[PDB]
Amino acid sequence: PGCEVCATWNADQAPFRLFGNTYYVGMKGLSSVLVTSPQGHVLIDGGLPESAPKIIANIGALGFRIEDVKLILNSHGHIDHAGGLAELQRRSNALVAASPSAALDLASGEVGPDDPQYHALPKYPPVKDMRLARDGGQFNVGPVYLTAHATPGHTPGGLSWTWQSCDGPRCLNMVYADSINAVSRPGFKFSASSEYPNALADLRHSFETLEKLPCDVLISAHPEASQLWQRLEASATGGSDAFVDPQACRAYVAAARTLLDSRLDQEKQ
Ligand SMILES: [Zn+2]
Ligand SMILES: [Zn+2]
Ligand SMILES: [Zn+2]
Ligand SMILES: [Zn+2]
Repeated sequence: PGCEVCATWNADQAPFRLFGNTYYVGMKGLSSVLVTSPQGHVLIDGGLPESAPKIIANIGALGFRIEDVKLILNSHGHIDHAGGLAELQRRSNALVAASPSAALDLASGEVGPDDPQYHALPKYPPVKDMRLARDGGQFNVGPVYLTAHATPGHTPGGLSWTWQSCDGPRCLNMVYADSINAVSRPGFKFSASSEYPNALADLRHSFETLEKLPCDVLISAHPEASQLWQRLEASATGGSDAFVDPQACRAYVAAARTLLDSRLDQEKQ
């Protein structure tokens, strides 16, 4: 009874350092990112419910502990990013930060009628304790300071995150970009939803937001959308330079715009 899509998304990925105190601890098709400090760590996204043990194992393999995670951040409320959150919270006793809209999904373990994939995803374990992250909201664990950027469209509650990571004197701007791809259950119309009427305005404004972010190192919620595995392969002999590309967020938005244009053409004809 295996789901080939979930199986592919959740496939093992050996964890690795991206830049400075920023590490990848996710899976082949779903990102999770660890940002460390001696005062504890920040963890971004939780994958599917069955991703949580893999993320935890990956944190350990790097030489860190889930017990030292003091803040967990969410991108959006779909099961493939929020499903593992309840377990990660239990194992770390960390608070989870999410947008007001995503937090509604997390609290019930299922999305509402305004989600493009409402009625088309399984329920997942509800997240017990949360903090709301609004646009421009700043969060910290010791010296690592994260800023939330509202980037809805793929869901009404989409959030992207920025912070800086340093490898001594050189600092780079890190970006965890939420999904901004216009995909849905069949029959949903981004151009004509009565439950999510702001979908197009959201996507356009998110495109604007993401494309002008300071952006040295990009990790997308679905890693292949930022070519992470090509970049990782390059890093074997290339080093951290392989992950650095100041044009990455602009290219990410350009690709999403292209997808949206095609999608709107399909909805109209
Ligand atoms: Zn599935
Ligand atoms: Zn999603
Ligand atoms: Zn996803
Ligand atoms: Zn339905």
